[PDB]
Amino acid sequence: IRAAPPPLF
Amino acid sequence: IQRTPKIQVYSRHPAENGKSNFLNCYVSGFHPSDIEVDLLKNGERIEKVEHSDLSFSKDWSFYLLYYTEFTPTEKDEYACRVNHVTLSQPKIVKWDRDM
Amino acid sequence: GSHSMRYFYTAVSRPGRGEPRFISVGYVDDTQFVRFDSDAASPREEPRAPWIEQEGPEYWDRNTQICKTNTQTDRESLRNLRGYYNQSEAGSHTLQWMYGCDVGPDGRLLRGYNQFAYDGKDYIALNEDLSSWTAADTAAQITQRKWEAAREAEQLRAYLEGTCVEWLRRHLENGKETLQRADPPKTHVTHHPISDHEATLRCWALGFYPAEITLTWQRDGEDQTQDTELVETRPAGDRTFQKWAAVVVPSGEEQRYTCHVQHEGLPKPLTLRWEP
Repeated sequence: IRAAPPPLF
Repeated sequence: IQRTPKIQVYSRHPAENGKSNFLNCYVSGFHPSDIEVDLLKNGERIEKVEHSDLSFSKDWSFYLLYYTEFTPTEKDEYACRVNHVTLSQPKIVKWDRDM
Repeated sequence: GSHSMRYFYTAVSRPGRGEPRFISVGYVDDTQFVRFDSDAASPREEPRAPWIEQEGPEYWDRNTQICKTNTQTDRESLRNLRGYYNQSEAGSHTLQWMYGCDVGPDGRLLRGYNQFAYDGKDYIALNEDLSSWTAADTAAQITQRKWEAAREAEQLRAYLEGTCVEWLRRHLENGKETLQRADPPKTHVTHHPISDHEATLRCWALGFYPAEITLTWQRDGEDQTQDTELVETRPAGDRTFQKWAAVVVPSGEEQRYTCHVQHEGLPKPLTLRWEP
């Protein structure tokens, strides 16, 4: 499974 | 900030006139990702051409395989024509069955 | 052997032509297994290898939702990034993400990766410790400070040590007929006269998997590094790869030259000569 999206830059 | 495409044109299997094969144009080492690639038979655009999904190498440069079924002959000439922001005019690389 | 699972993300802005395109692909070793494209008629995580198709609806839906959320985060972060570099809203920009895990023969974590580039240049990377960050410039330092405040490294470490390795091991078992099969190169040397006094000897490796290979020419047993033309390893389109190395040799000297091939699929390295 993919990782969660990172926080906003 | 921009990296120009490397281009290889070649077949999936060693070429044998009259036998069906795949014609490949591999573009790689380029940035940005926007690129146009045509495969040519006797100077004309081949209509049915597919390509791989956009991915990139460890150095972040992009690569794509463009391909089509073809049956090479003695006299039919094949080539890959590439345009990219780094190029002032399209680059044409002719297929050479020994490369 | 050792194995890897890697996901690759590319987001590309296109002002005046809609929202940034988001495309992402997943690999195990040199085999692609999924794609997602925001420009697809119906964007969803799609199978790109046969062995992944057995995964249930839950797999497909969860990865689809992840990619949809990531499409939105990448788009907002592209707006942040433009500001970090004082850039106008008029030009196109690229954000790339790679993460994944390497495991040894025994299935254990060798190392994890999580890193980003903006306009083709390294921006920020999780260190090998899976705990601290390296920022390439003062803009990335802004992002680092945010991610440190959010303790984002800790979430990444859990993913890379746990989920990533666990799913890689699963993929390797489901795809064991292909992912755990090395196909050795088929090798031969060709000879191409250039002139009355020189010819090219080209050593070919064809039909091999995985892509990693070493092809070298020696002359009287000395490596010809500076005098060898070595093309980039290229995909054949049938999962396998191709490569050649070529050397320009004085006429009559061909037998002094030997080609040496190493690949995981070979018991021992091969040495070849031109065979007239």
